[PDB]
Amino acid sequence: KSEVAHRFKDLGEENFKALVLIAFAQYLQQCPFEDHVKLVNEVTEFAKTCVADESAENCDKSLHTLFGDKLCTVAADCCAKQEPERNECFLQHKDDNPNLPRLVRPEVDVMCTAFHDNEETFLKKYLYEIARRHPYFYAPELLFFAKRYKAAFTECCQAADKAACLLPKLDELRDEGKASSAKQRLKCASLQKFGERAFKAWAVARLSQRFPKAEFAEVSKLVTDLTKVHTECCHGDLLECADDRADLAKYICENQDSISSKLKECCEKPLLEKSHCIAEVENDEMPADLPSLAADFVESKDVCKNYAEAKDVFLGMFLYEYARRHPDYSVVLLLRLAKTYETTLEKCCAAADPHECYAKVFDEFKPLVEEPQNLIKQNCELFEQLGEYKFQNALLVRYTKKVPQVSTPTLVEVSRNLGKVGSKCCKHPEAKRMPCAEDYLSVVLNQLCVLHEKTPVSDRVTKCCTESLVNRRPCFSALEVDETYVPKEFNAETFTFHADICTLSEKERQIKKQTALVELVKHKPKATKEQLKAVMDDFAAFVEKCCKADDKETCFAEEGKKLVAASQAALGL
Amino acid sequence: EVQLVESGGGLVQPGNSLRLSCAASGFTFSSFGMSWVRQAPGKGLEWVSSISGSGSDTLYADSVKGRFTISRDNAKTTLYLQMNSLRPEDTAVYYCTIGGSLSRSSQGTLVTVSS
Repeated sequence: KSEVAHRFKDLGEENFKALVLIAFAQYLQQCPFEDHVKLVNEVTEFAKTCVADESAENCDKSLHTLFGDKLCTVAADCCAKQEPERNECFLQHKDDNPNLPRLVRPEVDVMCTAFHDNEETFLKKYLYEIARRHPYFYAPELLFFAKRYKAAFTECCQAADKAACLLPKLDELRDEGKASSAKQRLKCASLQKFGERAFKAWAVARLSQRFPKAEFAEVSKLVTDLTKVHTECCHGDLLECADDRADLAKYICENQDSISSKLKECCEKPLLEKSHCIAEVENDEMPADLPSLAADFVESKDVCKNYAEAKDVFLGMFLYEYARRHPDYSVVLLLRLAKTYETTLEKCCAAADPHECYAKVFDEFKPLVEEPQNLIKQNCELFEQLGEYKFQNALLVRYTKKVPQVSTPTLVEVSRNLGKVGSKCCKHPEAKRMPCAEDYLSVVLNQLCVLHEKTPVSDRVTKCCTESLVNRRPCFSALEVDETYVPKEFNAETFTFHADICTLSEKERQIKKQTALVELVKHKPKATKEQLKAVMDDFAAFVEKCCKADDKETCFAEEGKKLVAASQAALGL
Repeated sequence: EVQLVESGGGLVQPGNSLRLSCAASGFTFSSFGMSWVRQAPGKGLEWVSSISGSGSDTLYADSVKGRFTISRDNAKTTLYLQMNSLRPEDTAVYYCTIGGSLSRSSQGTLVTVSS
């Protein structure tokens, strides 16, 4: 009868209340904390009337009806529309890059005091600020981040040196939050732009790598249940997402013998810890001496009959069989092989002799496997030579030349994120490097696709982003220097810095230099790597020299003019 | 589920003709190459004929070349075998299969050619 009562009962007042706060923050990102807290309290007092009496008026209503009505008391176009169009309108208006105050943390003393004086308000502000900045944040994991954010303050505010305890933990959580957010953003883009089949294929590959001793039918069941969880979360159905996620963790832990040997310690833990643990669990050991796929998938004359019975189940079995054997392959690689196999059956199963045209399909896989292997090898060697910062600069120039229509702040941000692949993957042995590197790259290029989507100025970004989810990385890699781009005019201010540059962090100084490098390339897209290296070396040299001087403002002014002069000397006005 | 139903078999004299039908259900018939195979008593199975999904491409075993014609009606989701100048050696259960599968997945239809 009452859905609001059902969810309230299933999750309990605390997680119900946290999940409604997250929903409202993700839908109305510009709305004040105080206003959301009130809407949550009102809905929550209502839900309890529905728990106590299921036939109580408006307890029969859908969650979307109840939640949109409350949101609409404070909201715009979307409040004129009715369900289901209203919810769709809200989803459509989620802002990936909200124009919001850049959030600064006070002294540790201030923070610890606030935590003691107003614990509940302090933890609710955390949920609110994270959710409005990251409107696709996986709501159940955000409950876990909040739990760990609380443990950080509880421990570190007792400590002898608080700042020493607390700051490295807020930095780990902040960094892991951005990783969790980027990953969830890609799951939602898959569902919303490429459909449930795209996500199901991703899930079959990933779960098959993790749970290789699981039977295909077990893996299919988990894929069904996991697909339902992410469909609900990405559609703003947060109460049912968290509910259904808690149910999947329960199922998995009660069937460890059908799934994995690695779950025992995860399935001891409390609900939020357990769900997180299962999600990040290590790949099980492969069943020993699994046979070659050739017999049932390329040499059998029954391939098309088997395809005909159930296209998606047969392609599922192929993906499962391939993925469980290759923990050492990227999930996008496995999806590229299955998609190749599929296009091969679509052509070949219509032939008088299907076996003759599909017999060499495994030959088609060799170059598909080698291309990522050679990309990682090649970029890890550059990484080892250059180091992170200079590796980022190399990728900056590369991508500014591919897609020079893209905004400077977007090129700098995406290129810095691209360059972090080096540190996060190149240290791994070559049996872990491909999934580390290439699935991370898929997450970062999705960031490019979503930052560019609202005002899609680069046709080649749009093509690479829309043509094929699974081909995105190769598509970007293959992009040539854009010969059609008309160079932009150069503002002299690009190379004109001020004294306070000396007061910024190493990271901010690099971003200033990376910003200038992009503005150079956009002005002189034919400029050599050697010519750009000279200019950038002079830049570094000028900032070090000027930050040492007594008259810093003077030094920067003069050296700016020198650099512009030298620049124009080497590459032109 | 894929369903294949053969008919048109019979007991016939050498030099007579028979037309076999295969009613296919549960898949996009037109997307799939189709086959006839036969099982004679005391013999290995024998591939007879294959036809592309369009009906444009046609293959035959040497044992039936010049006598049998494979064809299909995509609209009626039906495969045909026109068997002329039948011979004692042609005696077998005939079954249609998808895409050159050799295994019988159907009731089939008995053709007996009696001297």
